[PDB]
Amino acid sequence: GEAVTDHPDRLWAWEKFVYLDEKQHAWLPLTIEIKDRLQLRVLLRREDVVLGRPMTPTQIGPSLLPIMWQLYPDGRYRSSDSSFWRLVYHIKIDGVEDMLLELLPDD
Amino acid sequence: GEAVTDHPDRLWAWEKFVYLDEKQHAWLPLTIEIKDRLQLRVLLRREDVVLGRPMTPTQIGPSLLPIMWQLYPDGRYRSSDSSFWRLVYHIKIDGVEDMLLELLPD
Amino acid sequence: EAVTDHPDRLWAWEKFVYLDEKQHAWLPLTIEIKDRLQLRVLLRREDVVLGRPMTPTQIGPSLLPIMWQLYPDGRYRSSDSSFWRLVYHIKIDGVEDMLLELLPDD
Amino acid sequence: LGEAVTDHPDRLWAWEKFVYLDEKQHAWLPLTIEIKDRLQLRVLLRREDVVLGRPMTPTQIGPSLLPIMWQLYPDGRYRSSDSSFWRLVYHIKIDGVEDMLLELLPDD
Amino acid sequence: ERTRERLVYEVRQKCRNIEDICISCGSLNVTLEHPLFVGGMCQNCKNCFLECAYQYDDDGYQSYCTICCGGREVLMCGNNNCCRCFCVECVDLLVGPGAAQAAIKEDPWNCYMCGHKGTYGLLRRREDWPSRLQMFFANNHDQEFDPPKVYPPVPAEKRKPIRVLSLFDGIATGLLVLKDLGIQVDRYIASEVCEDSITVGMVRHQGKIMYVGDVRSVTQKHIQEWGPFDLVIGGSPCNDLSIVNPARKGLYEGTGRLFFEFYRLLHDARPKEGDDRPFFWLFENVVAMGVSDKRDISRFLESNPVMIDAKEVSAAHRARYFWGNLPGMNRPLASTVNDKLELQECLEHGRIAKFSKVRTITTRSNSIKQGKDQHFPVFMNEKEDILWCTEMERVFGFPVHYTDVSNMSRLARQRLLGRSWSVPVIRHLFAPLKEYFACV
Amino acid sequence: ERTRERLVYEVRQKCRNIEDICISCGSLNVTLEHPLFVGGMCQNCKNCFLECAYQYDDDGYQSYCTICCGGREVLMCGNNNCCRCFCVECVDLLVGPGAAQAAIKEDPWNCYMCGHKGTYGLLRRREDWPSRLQMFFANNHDQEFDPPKVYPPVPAEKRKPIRVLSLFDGIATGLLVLKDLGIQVDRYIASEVCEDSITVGMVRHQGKIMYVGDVRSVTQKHIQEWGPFDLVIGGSPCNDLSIVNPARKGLYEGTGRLFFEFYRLLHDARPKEGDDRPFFWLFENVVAMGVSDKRDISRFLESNPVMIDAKEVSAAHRARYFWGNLPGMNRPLASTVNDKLELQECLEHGRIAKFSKVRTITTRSNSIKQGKDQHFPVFMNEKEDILWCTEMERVFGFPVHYTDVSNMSRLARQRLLGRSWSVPVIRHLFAPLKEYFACV
Ligand SMILES: [Zn+2]
Ligand SMILES: [Zn+2]
Ligand SMILES: [Zn+2]
Ligand SMILES: [Zn+2]
Ligand SMILES: [Zn+2]
Ligand SMILES: [Zn+2]
Repeated sequence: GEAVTDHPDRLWAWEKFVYLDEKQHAWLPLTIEIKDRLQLRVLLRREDVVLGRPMTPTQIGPSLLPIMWQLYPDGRYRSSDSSFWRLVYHIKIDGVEDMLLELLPDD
Repeated sequence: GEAVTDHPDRLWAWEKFVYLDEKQHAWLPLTIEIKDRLQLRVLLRREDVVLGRPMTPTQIGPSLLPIMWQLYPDGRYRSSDSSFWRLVYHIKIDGVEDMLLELLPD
Repeated sequence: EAVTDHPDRLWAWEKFVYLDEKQHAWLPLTIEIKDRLQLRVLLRREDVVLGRPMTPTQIGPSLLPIMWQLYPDGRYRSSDSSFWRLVYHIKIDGVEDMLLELLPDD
Repeated sequence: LGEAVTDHPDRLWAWEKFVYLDEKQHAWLPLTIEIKDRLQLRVLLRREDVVLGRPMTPTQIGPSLLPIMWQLYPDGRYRSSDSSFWRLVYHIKIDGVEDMLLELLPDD
Repeated sequence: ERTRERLVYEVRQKCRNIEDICISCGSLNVTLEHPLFVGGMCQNCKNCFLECAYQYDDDGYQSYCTICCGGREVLMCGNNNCCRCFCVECVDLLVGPGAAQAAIKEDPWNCYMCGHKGTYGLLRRREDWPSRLQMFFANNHDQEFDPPKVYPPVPAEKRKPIRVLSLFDGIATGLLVLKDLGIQVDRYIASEVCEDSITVGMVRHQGKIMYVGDVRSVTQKHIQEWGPFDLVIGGSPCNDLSIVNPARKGLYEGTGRLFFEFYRLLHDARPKEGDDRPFFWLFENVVAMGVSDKRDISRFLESNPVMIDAKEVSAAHRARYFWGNLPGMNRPLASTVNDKLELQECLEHGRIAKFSKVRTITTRSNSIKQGKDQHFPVFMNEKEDILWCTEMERVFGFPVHYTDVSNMSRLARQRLLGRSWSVPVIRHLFAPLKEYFACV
Repeated sequence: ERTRERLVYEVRQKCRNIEDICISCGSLNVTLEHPLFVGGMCQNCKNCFLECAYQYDDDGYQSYCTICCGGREVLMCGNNNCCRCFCVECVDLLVGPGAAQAAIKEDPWNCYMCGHKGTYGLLRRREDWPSRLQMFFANNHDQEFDPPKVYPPVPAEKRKPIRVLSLFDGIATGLLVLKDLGIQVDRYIASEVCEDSITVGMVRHQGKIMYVGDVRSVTQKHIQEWGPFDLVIGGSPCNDLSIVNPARKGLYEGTGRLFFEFYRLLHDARPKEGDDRPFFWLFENVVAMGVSDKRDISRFLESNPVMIDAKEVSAAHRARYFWGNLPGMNRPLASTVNDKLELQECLEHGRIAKFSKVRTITTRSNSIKQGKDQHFPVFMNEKEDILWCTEMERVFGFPVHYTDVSNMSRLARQRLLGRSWSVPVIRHLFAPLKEYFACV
């Protein structure tokens, strides 16, 4: 398992469950796991797939995911809904890159 | 394993990520699997937790899951958004009861 | 015993009751029909208590004439101008019987 | 003596003066009338098959002691068109001739 | 038996005219002309035609042949509202040999009264046959009867209310019509033993009708006690069970004992000689009756009947005889804009009719069903249906919702409406009375 | 049980006040005052009293004891129109030893709510108990929600017809009331599966109601194709087959899956954010329901109910809950000269009543047999008789002969009238709408 320092600076939602990095490379969130009301983590995966027609915020609709992600110091990310997230890790195995982000409690 | 022969009739949203059936038992969504835009799966498990306060739908806020499920005939659960869901399996594991629902295309 | 005492004028004091000029009552007992036309009536002399007088309206319709009067040749003229023929007038056991018959019109 | 008759007529409607036709259009005639008292009167009816003439209206029949229309009320009594009541005394058949008798009833 | 065939053969040989034989039964004694076809009619068949010209089965189709008023085996017309009948013998003898087979084969068949063509072999139809048939019911046995009295009209000032006596009342149609016309009523005494009708009248007319029960118990003392009357009206539906059976009568029985009571009570109620106050009466019976009964009734009442048919001012076939002396009741029957002369104007919303006039109805709902196949007379969503009570009420001229009381089953309403009189006919007869009695 | 006796004995000995114990069950945790008698009341008894204070059995008499809302054996009040209950234990403890037996002896007996006296041992009656009982039904559980938005009056010039959507329609009372008020209607889409009511509406309203069948088949696409709506009204009767059997109703079941469909369709039809057109809704249910269901319904709709009883403006006992946001539906319920507030004004001619209000009529046939011994509520010719349909129609405020359509058996008419809403209540609720939509 390779420990990877590749770190997406900004992720934009081109379609529901589809996010584009500043390099236009697609990231697909696969699963959401809930241990506590303030503990919600989502797994993101890098992929090279055909992008569809763009979807407006209205078309995206309500979703537990935020619409915007932006890099924050100390290995953190600032979401559209003002929440902060932590980078649990980012590894590459068998040519597959997996990144896991977790929600931080508010204060 | 141990299959369960009966299913809850309802799932009302008490709090964010808490659901009470017709007999006031709390089921929680532990994990959600996302295959594609039109395919969603939710894993519900039965836990006996100390309920807090009830919330209005406005205070629950936006969420992927619906606010209310109902057991339509033929073993299909219709949500308040008018979609349809399918029951995959219903089992018991040393007292732990689990349920799975899988969305269907429109 | 034939009797030649033919009454002169008979007036109807009451229905089925006739009074001769001598105030003696005569009671018509039976009326007999021959074939379909001819009419015969039997009169009998008796001494009975006379009731309250009856007017022609009270008497009502009746096959009998209301007045009888003697006519020559042993005949009687009725109220409606018809003629009646005497058949006989006899006395038996102190009771006097008279029989009158209707003559055909011409 | 005379043989009793059980099939009573149902009606006696005046056809001519002194002729009465029952429900089967058979002719009966009143042959004799008996007068017991002012309120007791009896009529004897006999059936003779005769050739009938032209029928008469009540205004042409004229006044008469007998009624214009008898009828067999239930329980075997004959009511007349003047609302009085009559009673059947006997109904017999002698040597092929049938006779009927009707007796008036007091006013109550 | 060969006489009729011989006569037909001779006429077809052009030896005799068809106007000099009795086509119905084949006799050389001709006295009348057939009202429908061209030919002669004998005395014997005149009475039978009078009797059987208006008799219909339970299914609405005719009972007896048209020509000979008899028959053993029959055809039948197909056009609705023309449910006449023809028997095999007449068709073969008169129209031609074998024509009955062709008539049977064709589907639907139009009888000789429908077809635009006026001739079929010997059978030839007349041009004014409706008027001829109407006038044929003016052959009463006796005619010496003089015209009735004409009481001079009373000035409006002296007019006073009316006092009525009704026998076999029904559901009180007379009082309804009298209220409609606008004539004050002081009394209305009714005799009746039907519970449903009594309740309907009691509820509807606010207890204005006095009931005296059975008719076989009324005495002359009661008539004298209940005050002078000014109108005596009687007739069907003869609710009191004075006539034993609806069907066991045949054609003869029941009428005598129905008429006896009316004659008795009328005799009791009539003014005595020397009194000149107005007095009117009325009596009603069906057309299908024996000749002797009609002759006797006319003799004793001393008048001849006037036949009136309700199909001229309503949507039903109903013909009756009316004895009476009301002023000028022989005048022609005319309609007004307020009538409903078609069955399409009596149905509810969303229903389609199949005829122009409703054929017949009886006690049971099966009568309303039509045809030997028992099809219903109304269309609804392309599915046949029977008439509702609210439609029969319009058909007979009553106000709508007139008979909704006392939780009667919806089968008793049909009988109540079927047995009753027709309002537009009775209004025709009562109209002249306004000249003699006060008005609201 | 012994605990309640002990505290009762102590209060008798003047050691405790009767306002410091829960008289119903004896617990010392007092939180409220009893609405009727003088004393305290605890939380559990409060919930049970909310549940069971309006439940009546088949004969029309109360189901559970007045005090403890439970009980095993109960007496019965005698005065008609006061069919209440008292169980032996309560009467024996709170009134005095042996009192229930004495009441059993007497015949007839007036319970403690009729009696002119206000005290019987410890059981004392409050003088303002009617108002207190009315107010006791405003202890809404849990939250108090925000006021609803008031939509500004539209000027008379811009008003436009109304578009309606009805669920579980019945016999179309809403359209009847809207016609009565004088408001123009552009659409009225109805969902229904009962044939009789469908026929009644189709005949009565001249095919203005569009039927779309059952409710479990309607999709979101239909709710868009059928155009924008401006009034969504739902509730009982449960004509569809989503309940079918009351055997599985109990007190909590059966009534939980109609709100599902109503909420789903309402969510679909609601205007989206940014469209500020007027929008209204209304939902209805019985008083006797579970507390949890009421809490959940109020949460999801985000409002509290307003209890309205029709006995104030009609002649029947019918109490319901009404959720909605119509303008000013909490204002006091007043009457008008057009109402008929007593049962003597609803009978036909010649009949005499026995009560002042109809005790309880429901779909069950025996519900008309009111009172003990299953009385028939009408006297006629000194005999007992049941109400006719033409009298129930007046009782419920409908026009006379409204449900006379399509040869229905009178039992079907009775059921139809029993299931329906009350016209004057709905008119009260809808009255304010005239300020927002055009008028005829
Ligand atoms: Zn002949
Ligand atoms: Zn023939
Ligand atoms: Zn024809
Ligand atoms: Zn308690
Ligand atoms: Zn109790
Ligand atoms: Zn009481």
